[PDB]
Formats: sequence, structure tokens, C-alpha cells
Amino acid sequence: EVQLVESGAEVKKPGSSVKVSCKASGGPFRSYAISWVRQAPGQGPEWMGGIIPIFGTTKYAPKFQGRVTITADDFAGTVYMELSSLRSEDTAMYYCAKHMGYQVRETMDVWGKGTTVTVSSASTKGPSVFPLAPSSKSTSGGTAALGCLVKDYFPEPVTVSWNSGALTSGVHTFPAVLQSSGLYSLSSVVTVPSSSLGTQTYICNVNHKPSNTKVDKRVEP
Amino acid sequence: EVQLVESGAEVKKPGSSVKVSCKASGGPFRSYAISWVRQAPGQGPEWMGGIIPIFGTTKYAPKFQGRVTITADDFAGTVYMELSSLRSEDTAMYYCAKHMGYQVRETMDVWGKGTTVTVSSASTKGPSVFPLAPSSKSTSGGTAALGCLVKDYFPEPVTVSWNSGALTSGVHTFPAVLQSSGLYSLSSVVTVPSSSLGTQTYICNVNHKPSNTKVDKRVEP
Amino acid sequence: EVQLVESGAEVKKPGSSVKVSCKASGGPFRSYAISWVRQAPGQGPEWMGGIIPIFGTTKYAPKFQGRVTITADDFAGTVYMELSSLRSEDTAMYYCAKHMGYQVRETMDVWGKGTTVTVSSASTKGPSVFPLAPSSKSTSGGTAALGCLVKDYFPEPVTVSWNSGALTSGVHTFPAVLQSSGLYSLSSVVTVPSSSLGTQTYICNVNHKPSNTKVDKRVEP
Amino acid sequence: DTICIGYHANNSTDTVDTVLEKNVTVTHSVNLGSGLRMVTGLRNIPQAIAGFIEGGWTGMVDGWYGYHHQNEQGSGYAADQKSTQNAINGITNKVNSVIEKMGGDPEWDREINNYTSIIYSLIEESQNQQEIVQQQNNLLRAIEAQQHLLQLTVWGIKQLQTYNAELLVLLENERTLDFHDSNVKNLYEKVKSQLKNNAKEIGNGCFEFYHKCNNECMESVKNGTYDYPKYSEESKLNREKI
Amino acid sequence: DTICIGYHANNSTDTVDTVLEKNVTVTHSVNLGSGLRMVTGLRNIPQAIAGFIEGGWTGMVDGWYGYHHQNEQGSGYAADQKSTQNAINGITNKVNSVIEKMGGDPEWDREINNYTSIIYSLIEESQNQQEIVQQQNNLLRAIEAQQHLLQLTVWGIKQLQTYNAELLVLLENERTLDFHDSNVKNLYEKVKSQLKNNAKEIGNGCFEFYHKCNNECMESVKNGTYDYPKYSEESKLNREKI
Amino acid sequence: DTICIGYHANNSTDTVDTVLEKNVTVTHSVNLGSGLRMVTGLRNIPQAIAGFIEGGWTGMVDGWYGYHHQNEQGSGYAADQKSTQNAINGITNKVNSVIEKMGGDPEWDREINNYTSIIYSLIEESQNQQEIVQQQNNLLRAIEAQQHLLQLTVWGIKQLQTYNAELLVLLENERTLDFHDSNVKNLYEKVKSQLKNNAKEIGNGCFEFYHKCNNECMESVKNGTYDYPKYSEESKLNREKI
Amino acid sequence: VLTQPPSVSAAPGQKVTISCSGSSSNIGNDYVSWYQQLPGTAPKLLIYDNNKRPSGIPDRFSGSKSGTSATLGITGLQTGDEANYYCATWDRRPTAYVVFGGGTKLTVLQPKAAPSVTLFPPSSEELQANKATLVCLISDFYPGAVTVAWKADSSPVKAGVETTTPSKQSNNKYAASSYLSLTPEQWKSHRSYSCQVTHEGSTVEKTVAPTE
Amino acid sequence: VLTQPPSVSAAPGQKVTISCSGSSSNIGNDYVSWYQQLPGTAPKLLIYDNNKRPSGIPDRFSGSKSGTSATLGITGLQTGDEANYYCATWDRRPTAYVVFGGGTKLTVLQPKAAPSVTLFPPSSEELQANKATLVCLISDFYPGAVTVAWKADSSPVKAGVETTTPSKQSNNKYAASSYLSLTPEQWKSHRSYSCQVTHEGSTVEKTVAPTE
Amino acid sequence: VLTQPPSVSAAPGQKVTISCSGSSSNIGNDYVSWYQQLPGTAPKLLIYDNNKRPSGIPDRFSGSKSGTSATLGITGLQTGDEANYYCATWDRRPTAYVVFGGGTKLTVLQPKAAPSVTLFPPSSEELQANKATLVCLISDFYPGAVTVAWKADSSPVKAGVETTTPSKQSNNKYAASSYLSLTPEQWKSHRSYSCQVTHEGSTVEKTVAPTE
Repeated sequence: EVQLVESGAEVKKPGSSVKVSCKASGGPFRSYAISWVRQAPGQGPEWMGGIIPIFGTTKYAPKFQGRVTITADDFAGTVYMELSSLRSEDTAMYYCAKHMGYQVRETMDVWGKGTTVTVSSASTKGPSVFPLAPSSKSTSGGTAALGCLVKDYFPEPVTVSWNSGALTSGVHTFPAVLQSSGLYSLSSVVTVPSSSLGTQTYICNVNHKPSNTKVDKRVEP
Repeated sequence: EVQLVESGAEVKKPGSSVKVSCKASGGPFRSYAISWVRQAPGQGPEWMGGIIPIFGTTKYAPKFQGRVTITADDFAGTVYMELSSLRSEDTAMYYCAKHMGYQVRETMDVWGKGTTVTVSSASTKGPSVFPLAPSSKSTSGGTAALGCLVKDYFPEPVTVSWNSGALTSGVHTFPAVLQSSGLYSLSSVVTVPSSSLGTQTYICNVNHKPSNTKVDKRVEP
Repeated sequence: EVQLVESGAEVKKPGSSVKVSCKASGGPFRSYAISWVRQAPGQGPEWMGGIIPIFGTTKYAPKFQGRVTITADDFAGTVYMELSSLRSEDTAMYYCAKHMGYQVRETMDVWGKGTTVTVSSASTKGPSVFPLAPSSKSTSGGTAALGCLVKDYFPEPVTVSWNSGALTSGVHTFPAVLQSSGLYSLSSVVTVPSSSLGTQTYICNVNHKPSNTKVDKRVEP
Repeated sequence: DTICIGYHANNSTDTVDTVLEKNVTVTHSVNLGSGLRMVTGLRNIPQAIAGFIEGGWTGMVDGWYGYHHQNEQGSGYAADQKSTQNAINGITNKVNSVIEKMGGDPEWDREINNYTSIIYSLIEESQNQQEIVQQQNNLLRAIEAQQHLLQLTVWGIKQLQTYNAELLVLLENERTLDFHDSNVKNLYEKVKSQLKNNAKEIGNGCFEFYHKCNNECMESVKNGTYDYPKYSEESKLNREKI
Repeated sequence: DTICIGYHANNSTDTVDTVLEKNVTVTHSVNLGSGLRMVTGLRNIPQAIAGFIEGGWTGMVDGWYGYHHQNEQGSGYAADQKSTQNAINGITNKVNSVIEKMGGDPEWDREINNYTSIIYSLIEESQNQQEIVQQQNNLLRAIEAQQHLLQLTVWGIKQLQTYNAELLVLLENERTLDFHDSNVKNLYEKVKSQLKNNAKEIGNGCFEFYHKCNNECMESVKNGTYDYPKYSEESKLNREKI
Repeated sequence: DTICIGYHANNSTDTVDTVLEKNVTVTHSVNLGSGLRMVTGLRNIPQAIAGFIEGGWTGMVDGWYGYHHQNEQGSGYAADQKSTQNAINGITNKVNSVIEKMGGDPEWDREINNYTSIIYSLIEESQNQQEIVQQQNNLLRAIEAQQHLLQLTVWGIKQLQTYNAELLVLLENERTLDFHDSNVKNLYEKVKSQLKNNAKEIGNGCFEFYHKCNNECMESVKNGTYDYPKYSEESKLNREKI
Repeated sequence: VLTQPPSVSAAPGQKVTISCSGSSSNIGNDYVSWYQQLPGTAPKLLIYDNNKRPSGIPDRFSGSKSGTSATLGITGLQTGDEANYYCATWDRRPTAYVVFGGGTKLTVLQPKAAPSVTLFPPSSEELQANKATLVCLISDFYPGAVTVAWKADSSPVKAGVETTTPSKQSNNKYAASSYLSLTPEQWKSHRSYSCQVTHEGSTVEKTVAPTE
Repeated sequence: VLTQPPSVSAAPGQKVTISCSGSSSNIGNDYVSWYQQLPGTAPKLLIYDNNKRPSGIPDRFSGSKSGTSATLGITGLQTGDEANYYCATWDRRPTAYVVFGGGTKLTVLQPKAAPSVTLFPPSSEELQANKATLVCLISDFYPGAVTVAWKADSSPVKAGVETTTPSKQSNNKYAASSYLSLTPEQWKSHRSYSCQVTHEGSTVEKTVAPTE
Repeated sequence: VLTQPPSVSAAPGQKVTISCSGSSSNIGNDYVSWYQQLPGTAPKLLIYDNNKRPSGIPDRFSGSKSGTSATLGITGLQTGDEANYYCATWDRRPTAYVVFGGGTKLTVLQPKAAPSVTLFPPSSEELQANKATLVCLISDFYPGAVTVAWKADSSPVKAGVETTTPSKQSNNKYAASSYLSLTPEQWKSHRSYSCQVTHEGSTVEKTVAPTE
């Protein structure tokens, strides 16, 4: 069946524009319509608009009617969605989805995987890495928890491994939180026995490619 | 004009089948019908069947209607005749012959040369070569006759030369006879003067390729 | 716009024939008619005939109607004019000229440059070169005239330079005259100061390529 | 009350070429890359609400093939979504093959140019090491010249494929333009079939009902559920009323 | 008594392609080798004994073009042997040319491959003797690679001939399908000519006699010896009888 | 008094081929060089002065498209110079393109043969100096053989262009034959337009005037200045007189 | 907008229905589609045209539409069916557009897992950089719904709090993090802070003091 | 089957006709063809459509058909015309099929050549292999029709005899062979055997005895 | 043939008209074209269809046709307009053919330049070859029309004279040559010969004697 591939994640400022593409496999010309459907966290999907093959007619949801433009490159087997006058609530996952016929309707049978667009007034900043030391308030007779706090970075994502890749079993990296500053922060914890604590050496390896910073930090009682 | 070439001689057992081909020059597609006409020795011709170009319709003589199949390979410019349930009286010379139009009728203007099919219950056997000595009952004052008897071979043909090819003028090789055993036998005689008889040395060179035997035999009084 | 190129000058005898060609640029096929127009010296033009594209129809002026033949090679983008039974008054400049449409009419918008045909009873002869000496009857206090007389040659043209090419400023070569013998004659004069006369050396270099003769002649008082 | 069968026309100035015909204005075309333009839409021919005999409905924007009704409740254009999409589905798969089929030109090419690639690298070998010996001079000169003769020759395939490209378009443009004319007529016949004598044929692509056919009646004609016996009689007197 | 002009239809599911039309079912086709199928027969269209306007006679098996009579003595199909064979004769000679003309592809080829043959033999030379010297290494490597560039290039001719092959078929399929339509009509006209007003034109490919025409009369119409004055009168009253 | 629209026919036995049709006799053709013949004129079909429905006027020699009048003053053929020349202008520019377009075959060629030229000169090098050493023997032998493989290959372009040449002709012959049929009909329509009901349509390409139209009246119809109201009435009674 | 139940619940093998209430302009006269969305995945088409199934969809799912309301039914319920379910149709009324339902989180009624809670105080390097962040990490709980409440000494504090939505871990339980951003002075100002997790009517609470 | 005369005869320059009698279903209502066959050759078309000649056929041959009978005529008769002649037509009656006539051997009435006869006894190597074959060879006779009769001492023997059909030699006369297969005991049992050739009312006879 | 004025005259800026009188068969019912011809150039199309201008032709030229007569008009006259002007049309009457007018030499009325005259006697090598040619060369005159008259001693001689038509030089004036062919005896027979050029009512005359 048809596979829908969408362009990479986008970060934009309020008032700016973003243009996302979707490429349909096979073709390149399509014999069905394609729509753009968005989902803000953690809400229900919203239909934005669609485009008809051959006719190139577009229909848009009235909420976006005015600042969305759906175009098609039929030879490239590629359609585009351009949303202007971005607001912070335009931060969402955006899906391309094909319909069964040439007509835009409630039935979308195949979906793109979604790409993320983030709209914020901040810029790209590397994080700071702090140790979450074990201590005694974390020793419930047997095991002991320790980790790292990756504070104030932008944008997502960030990569956290332990001992340069050795420690895996018993490692949890929590999903980030989004502060009011428009900046991210997460935690990564590894669960290990009480006895190895002072003997064993544990290091987290944080990687935030957007700002090109690699930090390695030891964690000790 | 069109030349009709037919496949090689066939030897078959009773109850078995044989398939003969005929290739028309030019073409390969034909704009006329082709029939298969057979002749047993020494009888009148018998029409067996034919095939129409394009339509591929076949009509068969009622005598063969049932065990003959006429097919055509138009791209190969080749038609085929397959006669099954062979009997000994199916031994004959088989001709392919084209008609003037697409319709099988009494008028066949061009003929293939015929190929022989022999139906017998015997197998392939090399002959025995015996000398037919001159003597005095063969000397009518002046000349003297001597030859070779090629006995009990199958199938035809057989090659008889004299002195490895030297003697030709005054050499007669009789057509074979067909015994009741399903086996052939012939004679080859060379006519030579009375005086050279004891002085001159005469050797016949028999060659029966089907069983791969070459025999050379001297003939002396 | 279309450029009309015509074949080289022709010299013919009375009673003989001549065939001139004209090649139209672009094409080669034409979407307009072409006519042949001739001009004897020094008279008004005469329309001779023309040919229509595709139809190949020809119309001829009644004066030439009978001994002119207009043919076309459409692939060569070339038309031809053949005038037979030549008379001396057939000596003229002949122009090919295209019309605006396929129809021969008084409007010819583009013209060939013309090629010369000369009809005379004479043959090809090299000239004789005589000096026209300065003297005192040619010295009007200050300057003095001297030249060369190129007598009895055929056909045109002839090339006259001075001092192998050095003298140019103050050199006049008169157009030829045509005697009753069917032969040409011209003069070339160079205007030079009185004082340099005996000191300076002046030589004319006549070149008549048709008969392959180059003559150089000094001119002295 | 009357129903018409028709098709789409618009402000397109796109022209393609068939074989027997050139500069044919179509509503929807597609531009391949080498002056090749394939028709996707149909002949652009914009015109008492006439049918399809002498008319492309500019007022019809919802599709390619469809109807224009007129009854008591009102009038308006309405595209047959099923028909239009089958046409679009079929033509799309065709246009794609053309893009997809010509994709043998590169597949096979990928080799002549990993090989072209290997040679002028091998040629730059000999140019740098050449800094008996001049027997190798005109030797290399012979090969470099054979490399050009080789590329001109490979390019002969580009030249000779130009013309593959050019005819395929002209021909597929006719199979296409014909294909539309087909679907259009089929829709008319499908309607003519149901109506039978309950409606008069005007001959302009429209049917004049002998009985008043409301919007529901129209939909029934559209979705192929027209009840002939239901209105049979009232058409029957009406035919004889006159 | 009535005579009809018609043609052959059968259980053939063979489809060829013209240019304007695809998947056209024909009664007799022929399979070249490269997906190329040339029509030999005609459009397969099987249907009160109708004529040829909307009918291919499946009941007619003796040929391509022919008549279906109906008189007092009985009725039945009968193929015109002359007409059918002229069609077959002409089409055959054409189909052959296609097989024969494409036979320039090998004639010319026989050389590039006695030469291809000579080269990789000359290449196996140098591979076996190579068991200054490595100047001959990348030398041979250069030529072997040029051998592939050479074969790809020759194969470009195969690629570019594919399309020679493909169009010739589609076109000859139309000249053929047209050719049949010709012969069929000609037979009808030849009959319409003789009958004149002695018979009524039904418009379905059949002629309704105004006079009873027995089997002999039918043969006379078939072999072009119909005596118009002979039946003239009895048709003449019959036209006015009604 | 009657006027007819018609066209030219002559003693031409020139035949070209379209795609659907072969051996079509035309009045004016043109012979390219490779068995390619493009029609320039039109279908040669020589016939109470009939129109153009079943007739090419052999008696009309002043052009391609034109009229044959008949009034009180007399009758005669007269070619429409404007129409004929537009046809000739258009067809000429087309025929030229064919000659001009195929002129890419040599432009590109000029190189493969200044290069072919350079090679067999380089080959005659090595043949004259060859009067280790026989490693250069089968070396040269390898290249000379690659020169033939190279020319066969370049000639493959000639072979594969043959067919470029062959189809372009057949196709342009139809666009042309169609183009004539167009201009002819247009002239008839232009006349039918002016006359309206002042003249009767015979249906054979001729118009029977209901009013006597002298030579001047005819010219007015020719140069598009026919005064309908002027003769309106006298045609009007004449239509009702009968 | 279409109205869905926020959530609906049942056990394995058991059955459940998700309703979709609309109006005459949408559901009333258009076809209804249903979509399933697992975490981290695109919506996948479950039902179209009121009750049709795409291939790949088993007869355990089925749909119905009645007037202005539509219904999704899921029998033989399984663990993998735990997802969000949205209905969808065509709303002709405004300017014509596709409208989705608010969404229904389905819960397949698993062994309740009491949550494990870990609390870290500000690191000394963080206090040295003039910031202070308490980190409360909650893992391995089911069902995945918890509330978090902070305490200054004994009295609650609501300012400076950032909590994540609970997310399903790798081992099919849920996880959540909570961060309290303070000044180092506020941090040293108090005696201890408490992170209080309430899961399924039970209470877990950890405590920390300014390195004592 | 069509009925032809078995044989017909005439001299050079002279004329001869070959008849073909059929019935209403074949000859009665179909066209008749004629074919010529030399020894060792395929039938060659002489006449078709009752009386037409293919190119290559001279006006010395001609055909006629009358009702149920047809006729081949050959004037200016030559030596090369000696062959077998078959008529042919279409027999619609049974299931429709082409039928040929039985055939007519034409004899151009040459100098009679009396036959030469050679008789060999069994070779000693053949008797040593427990077999015995007498060989009677007849050559250079015209016309080409002979009968062969064997003799045990004086009384005829008909068992063990194999005779060939006479075949035309290279020099335009005819040849034939005849073999008598005996046991070596039968061979030594008798006093002598005789081979007796009868050609044109004349008799030639050779004799052999068990190496005397 | 159409009748044109042989010549017409005017000055710079001034205006002039060239007439073309024909008959009913030519000018009367056909279109008229005009052509300009400079020395040594092909005719160039000035007017067609009575009064139309090809591109490249300025509004200083214009044409008119009235019945059987036609007219070319040239205003703002310049130096470059000095040429020959021919009218042209279609003469249907005979057999249909294009006919041209006799031609009109236009003269733009330049500073009159009195002619310079040079006379050479026969060279001694020419007399040595038994011939005698007097050469009178005239250059730098305007307007370009001169008559030439020879004199034997005092009485004119008209036999043996060859004069060219005056041709415009490079410097926009005119030139001409005149040759008197005599026998060496006639040459030595007289006392002197004179070449007499008459230009614009003025007379220049040079004299030569048999090397005195």
C-alpha cells in the first residue's frame, strides 16, 4: 500500500512561516486526494485542509482558512502545506493522510507518521547537566537509584546513555517536561544494587545535536 | 516459387506414433492451405488431411480421421502431421503439398519431395556380406559378372562401392528386396572382362550407417 | 529576411544557351513565387517569367515566351532560368526576385544582386598594356597625370593597382568601354605632384584572371 | 423540468498535441520535461442550459463528468463523483507508467556512467604519470578520442529516445481524449436507458421530462434507481396530450 | 426471402492494441515475441438473422467475409471464398514483411558479434599471458571496460528497436482492422449494386427481396450474375402492391 | 444561377502513405531521400458542375481551394488566392522544419567523423611504424576491431533514425490531409454564412441562389461583402413562389 | 465538534461501546469513520462508511450510526486495544469541513501496580549556579493516572511546579516526573519538602531536607 | 475411389488418352486435376480446373471432363512421358475429402531389349553360417515387365521366393532381382535349381548345381 | 510599356513627382509598384498596392494612382535619392505579364563642378604595334552629363569614336572616358587632334600633336 513520508521536524518563531512536504510512494501522480491533519498535545485531531488530484482544488477548515496553503508537485509525487502567522498553539504533530477517492472526506485510510513543529519565542540553547546523587533516602534495602538532570535546553531531542553504552538493563529515561520559559528539561535514572555503589563508577553521556554539545558527567554519593 | 522441405525418414514400431514436419520457404506465414498426401508402394496417392491458414481449421480423410493430427507453427512457417496407432501398412512415402488458395482442394501445385516412414516390428541390425563369385557359369565369352550379397539388415539405406571408389563404370547396385522377416537384402554387381579375372583384385565396400558397421569383402573365384 | 543568391557571371556565344540559378535562404521550400527580371544597359527592367511554389506553374513574358525555361529544385531551395537562342541584345544583368505571395505579380520585395551574362561572337583574349606618359601637356602647375591603357581584352573584369599596392590615394580607374569588335578597353590614372615626376618610379599592375595574364608596366616621361 | 449530461471547461490555456491535431486546448495537462505535455483533462470548449453536444460547462467545478438539472425546486451543476474519479484513477496510472517506464533509461544508464566514471579516472592516471614512451602517447590519445566517440554514441541513445518520448505523448493524448468522450457518452446512455420514453430527447445532450421530476427524482436518475413505471403513465398522457 | 452480408466471430479472447484503442478482442491474432501481437482476423463481436451493422456471425465458420441467406428452400451461412482469401493473402504478405523486415536487426548484427567474439578472445589472450608490465595492466582494464560500454551501447540499439517494434504493430493493426471493414462494405455494395430496387434495404446489412429468390438466385447474386430485368417486374408490382 | 465550393485535382500519380491508409494518390508531393514522401497537395480525386462532396476539379488550375460559379453571364473556375496561399505558406514551413529538424543528424555528426577521421589516421600511424613489439600487434588489432564496433554502433543511429524519418512522414501526411479538408470546409461555411436563406443548399457543395446573382454578386460572395438584405426579399418570394 | 465520552472501561474478553453525539448537519447526514491511536503512532483507520472495515481490521471492532449519534463497539477486549478513539465525519453546515470527536481514552480494566517514588534534592553544583530543582520521579504504576502535590514543611506550595502527563513505559506500566523550581534561598529557608503521589486512593510520600 | 485404366500405350509423336470414371458426388460436380509422377519424384501438377495448365506445362498435354468421366490426352508423345498418371478431384459425398484415381502406367511404345540373366549359387561362407540364398539378377530389358519362376530339379517351387518389382536403371532399361531362401540341406538335397525369366513371350533360363 | 518622364529635378528639402501613364488594361485595373535603383544595385521595392510602404521605407516617399495614371512623390529631398525610378504593374491584356516603366532619372538639383580634362596621345609602343588610340579622360564634374566632340586639325571627325556613359565616382562626382581609334598613318597625317568636352554650357578643349 501507499507510504506517506513527511519532512523533518521544524522549529519556528511566532509570526513566521513553516512549509511541510509529504511524498507519496509509487505514482508520482495520485488518483486520490490528500489532506493535512494536525494534533496538538494532548488533544483530538484537527482537519486543516486538502487538495484534489488533477483539479488542484483546495478546501480548508475555516479555523485555518486564511493562513494555510496546500500545493502539489504532481511530478515529484509531493504535496505541501504552508502555515503562516504561527502562534504558540500551532505547536503540534502534523500528519499527511490520503483519502480513498479524489474527494476529501472523513475517510483517510493511510497516514504519514507525523512530523513535529514547535512554535516558541526562544532560541537554541545547550543544556546543563546535574547529578542526582544516590544517598540514603534512595536506598530501600537492596537497590539504589541515581541519575542525571538535563536542564534548560532547546529544542528536543536529547540523547542519554550510561557508561558510554555499557549500562542498559535497568535504565529509564523520562520524557521531558516543558517549562514556561519555552525550555525543556528531563531526567534519566539507572537502577543498580546497593553494594556496588561506592565501588562501581557510573557516568551519563548526554548528547544534544541541535546545539552541538556533548556532556559527560559522573554521578557519585 | 515456394519450396517445401520435409523432415528426415522415420522408423517406428506398430502402435507407436510419428510426427513429420514441413517447412515452407518465404513466409513464414502462408496465404494458402497445405495438405499431407501419402503413397504406399506401389499404389496411388491418398489424401490424408490439410490445414487452413489463419483459421487453423483441419479436414481429414475419413480413413485417417481419428489418428492423424495436423498442426501449424505459422512463425516457424512449419506445419506438422502426427499419425498415431501405426500399422505396417502405414509404411509409405509422405508428401506435403500446398494448394493455390486457403482452401484444401484437389489442386496441389507444389510438392515436398517426400520422406519415408517405415513401420515394422523389427529392430536395427547390421547386415552380413557374402561374395557372389564369378565362376564359369557367368563367363559368356568375353565378360564376367561378380558381386556382393548384403543380407538381413535394417533399416535402409546401405552404401556399396567398389575398390574403395575406383571402379564405377560397369557397376550396378540393385534396389533392395523386403523379406517377410521385416529385413532388407540387396545385391551389387560389377561387370568386368574375362581375362583380368584372376589377375585383378576386386573388393566391395559396404556401409550401413544406422548400425555403424563398415564391411569390406574380397570377391575371388 | 530572405536572401537571394545567384550563380556566377556567364559568357556565351550567339545561338548557345545559358542556365542561371538562384538559391533562397531558409526554406528550402518556399511559400512564395519567384520571378526572373533582366536589365540591359542602360535600360528599364524587363520581367521575363516566374514560377509558383508547389504548383510549379510558369508564366512567361511573351517577348521571351518560347526560349526561356523556369524550373525549380524545391529541396535545393533553388530555382533556375534557362535562356536559349541567345542574341547579342541578351547581354544584361539578370535578377531573381521573390514575390509576397505564391502569385507572380508586380510586387517583388526582395531581389538577388544580379549576375551578368555577356553574349558576343568573340573569344577570351588577354589585353595589351600601354603607358599614358605624363608629358608637359598634363602639367597644370603643381600636379601631373599619368596612367595605363588596357587594350583589347575579353571578358571583364580586369584588376589595376599601382606600385604593387602602395599607391592608392589619388588613383582613378575608369569603367571600361565596349568597342564594336566585342572587346573591352579601360584606363587607370594616378594623380601625383609635378616635382616627384622624374625622381619617383611608378608601375601599374594589371591582372586579367580569365586568360591568366599578369602584366606589370612602368610609366616614364 | 429537464436534465442535461455535460462536462467540465475552465480558464486553462494549456495546449497539447495528438497526432492528427495540434495546439488542442485542454483543461488539465502535465509537463514532463522535454517539451512533452500529456493531456489529463479534456478539450477546453466553453459555451438555456445546453448539454454536451456543443458545450463544456465552465459553471461545473466539482468534477469532469456530470449533470445539470432544472426543475421546480431550482437548477444547478453537479459532478458525477464516481465517473470523474474512475477517469482520474485510470489516467493517473497511465501517466505514471510513462514516468515509470521511461525510468529504464536511467536504470540501464547507472552502469554506462559508473563505467564512464572509471575510464576518465583511468585517463587521468596516464596523464599524471606521463609527466617507447610516446608510443604510449598516441596510444592514450587514441583512447581519449574513443571515449568521445563512445559518449556521442551513448548520447545517440538520448537522441533516439527523444523520439520515443515524443510519440508516446501524442498517442497517449489520443487514447486519453478518446477515453473522456467515452465516459461522457456512457453517462448519457445510462440516463437515456432509465428515462426511456418518460423523457424527450432534445438532441443537445439534454432530456425533456414529460413528467415533473423533483430533486429526489433527479438523484434517482443519478444513482441509477429511476422508477420508470412510477411516472410511466403521467409521461404517457403527456406524450399524447400534445 | 432475404440475404444478409456479414462476417466471422468466434470464441477468441485474443486482444491486440491499435493506437487509439487498446485491449481490442480479435478472432485471429499472431504473437511475435516481444509482447507484440498483430491482429490478423477482425474485431470479435458475437451477437432474426441480422447482418453486419451490429453482428459478427459465430455461426459462420467457412471464412472471414460472407453471406447468410434465407429463402423457401432454407437458410444458412456461406463464406465468400474469394474475398476471404484475398484478405488472407494480403495480410499474410504484410505480417511476413514485419518478420522479414525486422530481419535486418540480425543481418547487421552477425558482424558486431563476430567482432565481439574476436575481442574477448583477444582479451583472454592478455589475461593468460599476463601470468612496464602494469602499464599494460590498466591498459587492458581500460579496454575491457570499453567493451562493456560498447555492449551497453549496442544494446542501446536493442532498447531503441523495442520501440520500432512496438509502434509498427499498433499501426499495422489499424491498417488491418480498417482493411477488413473495407472488404466487408465492398461486398455489401457489390450486392446492393446488383439488386438495385428489386430488393429493399433493411439498413442492418440485409436486403429484403421483393421477389422470391431461390438458392440458384442467391448463387447468382453471390457470383455476380444476378439478372435484374428477369425479376424486375415482379419486384415492381410488389413495391406498388403495398 | 449557382455557386459551388471545390478544390484542385490533376494528372498526378504521386502516392504517399498516412498511417491508417496507404498508396493515397495526391496532386502534389515531395521526395525527401529515403523513400520518404510527404504530401503537400491533397487527395487526387477527379470526377452539371458538382461541388466538393464527390469531386476534385481538374478544370481548376489557379489554385488549391476555390469556387465554380454559374450565372447568366457564364460559368468558370476561380481559385481563392488567399486560402490557397495560407495553406501553401503553412505546409511549406512544416516541410521545411522536417528538412531543418533532421539537420541535427549531421550537426552532431560533424564531430563523430572528425574523430573517426583522427583515428584511422592514428591507425595508419601504427601500421607504417610497425614496419614487446607484438604485444603492440594484437593491441592495434584490438583497437581497429573496436573501430568497426564503433562505426556499426554509430550506424545503429542511422538505422534507428530511419524509423524516426518513416513515422514523421506518415504523421505529417495526415495533419496535412486533414488541414486541407479543414480549409475547404471553412470556405463552404463562410459562403453558407453569407447566403443564409437567400440560397438553397444542394448538399453537393453547391448553393442554388433564389435570386439571380451576376458576376459582381459572385465577387461579393467571394470577397465577403455579400449584401443579404439587398436580395433578401427576392429570395423570399422565390422560396414561397414554389 | 463531535461529543465523545472522555473515557470508557472494561476487562479482557468483555465488551465496550464508545458513543459519538453530533447534530443534523454532520452525523445526521454524512458517513462516520473511526480511528485508533496508540501512543506515538499516527491515527489508523478502523471504520468507514458507518460500519465498514478496512482489511487488517478484525470483526472484534464494529460501528453503528443512528440519526445524530454513532457508536463504536469493541468485544473480546484485549490489552493492545488500550488507546485513544476518535470518531470523524463531514460537517457540511459551516463551510464544508471534516470534523473529529474530542476523543475517548479506553482503559482495559491489568493487575493494579502501586507506584514507586524517588525524590532527589538540588545538586550542589546546581545551587552553586544559583538555581534549585527538586525532582520527583514516579514509575511502574497501573492504571496510569496520578496526582502530584508538593509541601513546604507541612503546608502545600503551588507556585513553581511543573508536572508531566503520565506516559506508558517499555514494560507496559506508566511513568511520570515532577519538578519544583526554587531559589537556593527558599530551599535553605525551609526544613524539608515533600513530594506526595496519590494513586488509586492510596498515598506515597517522600521527604528531603537541605542536606539535612 | 476413381477408376483409371491400369495402363495405356503408344509411340513417339502418337497420341493417347487416360480416362477417369467417377460418380455424381465427385467428378459429377467438382473440378478435376491431373498429376504426373516419374520414378523417385513427387507428383507434379499437370492439369487443374478440368483443362487449365500451370506454367511449365506444354500444350502437348490437355484435359477434358464430361459428366461423371474425365480425360487426359497426350499428343506428340515422347520418351520422358513414361510415368504413372493419376486423376484427382473433390468428393463431397462422404465426409468431404480429396480422392485420387488408382493410377495409369503409361508406356511409350522403344527398341525391345531382351533381358540378360545372371545366377549365383549360395556362397560357401553363407552355407557355413547355416543359410542358403540363390540370387537371380536380371538387367537391361525393355519393356520393363518380367515374370520369374523357380525350379527344383525340374518341378517348380513356390515357397521361399522373394522377387522385386522391376525398376528402371540408369541407362533407361529395367532391372530386377530374385532371391530363393533355402536351407543348406534343401540346397544339397537337389541336383540343380533353375531361374526362369519370361520377357515378351521369350524364355531365358540359367542353371546351378551344388558346386556341381 | 508604361510611359515615364525621362527625368525630373529638384533641390534638398524640396518636392518632386514622377508620373506613370499607362492604359486601361494595365494601370487602369491593376495595382502599381515603385522601385528605386542606385548605381550598381538591384531594384529595391519602394511602393506596392498603389500607396503602401514596405518596412524600411520612410514617409518621405509616397504613391498615388488615378485611373490610367500613377504618381510617385518625394518630399524632403536628399542627396541619396539621386537614382533611377521605375513604376510597375500587371498587364492582363496581351498574355498576362508584369510590365515596367521606361524609367526616370532623378536629379537632386549640388554645387556645379566644372570638369577637368586630360588628353593622352598614342604611346610609342602602340604605334610600334601598328595601332593608335587617343584617350580623353574627364573627371570630377557635376551634374553628370557631358557631350564629347573630336577634331581633325580643325574639322570634326565622327568615325572611330567610342565614348562611355558618365559614371559617378567615389567622391560623388562623375567621370567619363573617350577613345579615338586611328591608324598610325592618320595620326601622323594630321597636325593635331582636339578633344572637346561641353558641360553645362561651358567648353573645355585640350590639344595634342604627333610628339609635336
